[PDB]
Amino acid sequence: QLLQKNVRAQLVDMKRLEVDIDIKIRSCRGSCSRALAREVDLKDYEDQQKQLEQVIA
Amino acid sequence: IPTNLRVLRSILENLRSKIQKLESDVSAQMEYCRTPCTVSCNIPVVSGKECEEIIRKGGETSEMYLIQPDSSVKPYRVYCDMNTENGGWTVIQNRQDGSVDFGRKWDPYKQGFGNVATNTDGKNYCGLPGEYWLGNDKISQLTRMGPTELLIEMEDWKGDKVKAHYGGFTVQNEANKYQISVNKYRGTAGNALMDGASQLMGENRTMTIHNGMFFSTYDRDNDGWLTSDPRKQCSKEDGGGWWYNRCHAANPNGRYYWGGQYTWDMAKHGTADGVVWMNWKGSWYSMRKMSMKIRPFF
Amino acid sequence: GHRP
Amino acid sequence: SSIRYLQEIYNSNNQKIVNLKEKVAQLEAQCQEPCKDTVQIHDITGKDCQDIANKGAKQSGLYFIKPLKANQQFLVYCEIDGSGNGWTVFQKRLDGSVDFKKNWIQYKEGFGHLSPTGTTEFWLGNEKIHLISTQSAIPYALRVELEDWNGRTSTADYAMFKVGPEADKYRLTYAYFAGGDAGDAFDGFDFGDDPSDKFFTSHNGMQFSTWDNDNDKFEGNCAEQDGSGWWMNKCHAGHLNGVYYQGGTYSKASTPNGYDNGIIWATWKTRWYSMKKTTMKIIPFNRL
Ligand SMILES: CC(=O)N[C@@H]1[C@@H](O)[C@H](O)[C@@H](CO)O[C@H]1O
Ligand SMILES: [Ca+2]
Ligand SMILES: [Ca+2]
Ligand SMILES: [Ca+2]
Ligand SMILES: [Ca+2]
Repeated sequence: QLLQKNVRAQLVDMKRLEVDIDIKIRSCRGSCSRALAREVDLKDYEDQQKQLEQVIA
Repeated sequence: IPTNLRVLRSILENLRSKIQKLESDVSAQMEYCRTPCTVSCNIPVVSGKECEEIIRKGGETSEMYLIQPDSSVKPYRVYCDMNTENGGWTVIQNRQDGSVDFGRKWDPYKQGFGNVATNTDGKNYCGLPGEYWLGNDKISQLTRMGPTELLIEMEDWKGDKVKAHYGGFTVQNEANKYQISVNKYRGTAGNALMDGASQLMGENRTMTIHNGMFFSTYDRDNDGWLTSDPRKQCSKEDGGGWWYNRCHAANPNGRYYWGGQYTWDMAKHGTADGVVWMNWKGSWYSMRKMSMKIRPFF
Repeated sequence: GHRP
Repeated sequence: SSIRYLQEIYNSNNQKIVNLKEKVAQLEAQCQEPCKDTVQIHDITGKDCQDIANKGAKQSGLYFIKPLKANQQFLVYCEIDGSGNGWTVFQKRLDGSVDFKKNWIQYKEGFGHLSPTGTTEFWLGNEKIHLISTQSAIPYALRVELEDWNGRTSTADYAMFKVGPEADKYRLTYAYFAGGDAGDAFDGFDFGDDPSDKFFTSHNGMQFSTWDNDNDKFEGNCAEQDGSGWWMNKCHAGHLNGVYYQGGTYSKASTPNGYDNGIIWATWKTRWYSMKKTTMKIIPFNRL
């Protein structure tokens, strides 16, 4: 029925946003009292990004 | 087809928990930003026109100093590197940890931004440099005082390093869009500023030379592209200010990607907008350390 | 001090 | 085979993203400014700290001054009291954080750090002291204040204080000792049996000496021996640019050369007792 597999488009938007937010939070270390210690899991994003294209073949 | 509502259900439920985490992260940092970070940079007695005069006056330690290039100019703070090569280096640009936003407009790049220096351990003076851009008015004034040389140094995430030394360096004033000129190259990083990207050839390499270029920020387009569409701009939103051509072989003022390696699908506008020196590492590697230092040429 |  | 779309999870995520991007933009505007520096310089300026006080400045702290004959303005610590006296402070010892074994150029130009709180060690620089104290027809005074390791303080005042030009090796001069319970170490001290020790340890009219520029009255090198820059004779009775010793007490065994090289003022404490704090500061004599 509904072949809206554009979750690969939302996955791309989240990857950019994760990175963009990582950069922006980091740029607060030179402005604010405390800097939030955090990471970005590009591995988790790409493992399930390897899928979708897998289940749609 | 039958096994399609399994992973496609878990992928979206993964993303919604990722939005909750990001939502929380951004919110927590916002609370930290209720109050600022602080320094107490007590001022060295020794002063001069810039960092070279200061080292000639016996200021031999790398730290923040007050300099007054001209009696018409208000005295201002700078980090002096007194240890690299022969010392006497006025730091005009420094990156080391991504603690400062370099995606800024014309006026911030005009005035200067970021942290000149911070306190080390329990010392009453600021001996460590912060991330900053000195400011185009100040950089122009310093380079135009007499013949000035430029040292650009960078370091990757494995601890390897290279340098680009330009024996001659000048930056014109605001009326002249802060136009850059460099010559007398030597070093290990590759002559990105004069020769363009080493991986490109012909027209495509030529359009990456920074020498002779005007300064542009994302709200003030002075790049090499003369087309009348907002889509063709070297500096886009949250992009660094730099001497862009069409567009770059190098951008010390780019976005700070952690770990060095990054890709088009991590970049806000899909471009190579990182702390880049193509002639060393390519367009998709972002330096761990990057800095720019000037000194009167002798 | 002094120097004798 | 099942037929359930749900998909509100997808559209609810897009809306959650658009709202998150709004929050991210708001955080960006909160991370534009640099760290706030507690150290600020005052706006009022003048020929010296007294001129600055006369113009209505009430707070001790950092100020630019420019004596008439100075080519450029320079930063100083001003001490301003409740009576409108503005002292220009040219030397401070407090904790041993700054090395005072410095050369001619360094003593000429100044070293150490200036703080609004007056909690840092420094030497202002001989050229500057000369400029401030030799302004045309303005008699100056020097106050030396000392603190021991038991919280007691004492002072010594010198009238018509002047530091000469580099051409006269920044010679220390004053007309007379103007009093104070620290006593007059600049008049030298009668340490022992030698009939000439007091004469050879006085400081009035002494040229300035560093290790690399010896202008003292000794066959050897007082400044090099005692690790300092000072108006050495042969060698000293007051020595405020000496080695910082924690606890005050030190001995010959403490030193490489065997001589008293601490922060001494022989008329107040034995030369083997080193001050906790010192201040050398100048003001127009008429303020006293
Ligand atoms: C012939 C050649 O070198 N191809 C380049 C191409 O790589 C580049 O993408 C394009 C846009 O600038 O310009 C062309 O000249
Ligand atoms: Ca920005
Ligand atoms: Ca353009
Ligand atoms: Ca005697
Ligand atoms: Ca001698």
